[PDB]
Amino acid sequence: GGPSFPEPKVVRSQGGLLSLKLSATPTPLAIAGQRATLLTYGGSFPGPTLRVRPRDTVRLTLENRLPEPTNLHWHGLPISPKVDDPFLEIPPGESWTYEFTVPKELAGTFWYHPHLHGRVAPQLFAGLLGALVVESSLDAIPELREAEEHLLVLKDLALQGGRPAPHTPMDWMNGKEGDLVLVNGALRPTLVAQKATLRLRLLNASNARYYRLALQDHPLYLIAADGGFLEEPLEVSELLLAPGERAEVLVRLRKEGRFLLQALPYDRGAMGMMDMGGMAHAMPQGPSRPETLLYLIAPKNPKPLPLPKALSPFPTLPAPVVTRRLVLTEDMMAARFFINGQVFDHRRVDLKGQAQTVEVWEVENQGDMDHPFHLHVHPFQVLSVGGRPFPYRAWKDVVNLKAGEVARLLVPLREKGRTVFHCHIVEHEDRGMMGVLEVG
Ligand SMILES: [Cu+2]
Ligand SMILES: [Cu+2]
Repeated sequence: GGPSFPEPKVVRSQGGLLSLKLSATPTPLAIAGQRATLLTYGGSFPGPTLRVRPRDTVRLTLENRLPEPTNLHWHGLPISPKVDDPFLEIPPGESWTYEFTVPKELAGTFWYHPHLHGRVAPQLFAGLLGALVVESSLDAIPELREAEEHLLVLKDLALQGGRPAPHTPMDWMNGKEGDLVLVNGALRPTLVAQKATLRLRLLNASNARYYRLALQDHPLYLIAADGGFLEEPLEVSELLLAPGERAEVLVRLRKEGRFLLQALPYDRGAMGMMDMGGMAHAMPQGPSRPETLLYLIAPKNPKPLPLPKALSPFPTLPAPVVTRRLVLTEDMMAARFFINGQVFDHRRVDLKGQAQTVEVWEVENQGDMDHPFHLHVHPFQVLSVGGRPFPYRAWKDVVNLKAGEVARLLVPLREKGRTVFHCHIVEHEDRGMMGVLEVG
């Protein structure tokens, strides 16, 4: 219908159930004017979008048709770590059925991807990822109902010989970024808007690339973070999305025209090669070059909707019972990454907490790179970074830490069981930067 825009196929719950068999398989596909064989869920890159409502039952059978073992992480879903099991291994040729109920208060954009320790970064870079959208009753208010909605999966790629490029020694240190900077698997698509207000769900599913998002001539109005709505729209001139983060923004198209959505230059502290360089700064890579992500064409004679005056009030959380300190460190040349001086050991429990309590977590980046900290299973509220207040109230599950920054997080502990926390530059996770939390 009308102009086409590349976007993943959507699978929706029906009568309160989303039952779906999803195969993880090598798949030859068309991509950026060539043919490449990626690893995909459901024969597509990105994988299919699962769309559900609160209280729905999800029954996803993952069919491993890969040459190596794999599993799934249900990124951002506050469900049982016995379902969202970071230690599970599904051998090649076997299947596993994940069954869970969507929590009643949940809303926003989530995603799924591999979490088999040691193999995350190659598997995710090869194409294995998809989005999960939880609908909200709030989507029925006129200021959002009549917006034109789209998912934008931000995911870069690099190809060599018609397959995902191999990880190099520098990739294990810096995280791998690709030369093909894609939106929904397409190179610089064009979105011909048919409404003047857009609602864009944004997902950074890249291994390591950061997207400093800016739309030409337009602010963004942030209405949702990783794990739920803000309390009211927040206008920003630009929006930094670290790996694993999601956001939902409203765009209000004022004038006709063609506007670029760009990822503006951002320096995440990646390191370059040789120790010599010209004479200035020798071996930091420096800021990313700007990238055009997509072209946005405004409709004829645009008149946008008013912004909603309110969204979702954020629950007051109880007083915390424990303070934890988690210090991130790195040894760049060995490409090894630590939390409180240790690398991940799946046989080691690093933190022991109580169900139905709130903790404060102080996460300190004592490295020189940005590290985006992710905690499975338990969404958190960011109170402050660097001793200054966070700009909004919303559930998050990834918080970006620049070099030297300390984040203070309010972490309500929900489901019992053993789960993990890790950097979501997934190369760093594979090379050490993960620990184990047990709730009882
Ligand atoms: Cu994730
Ligand atoms: Cu990291």
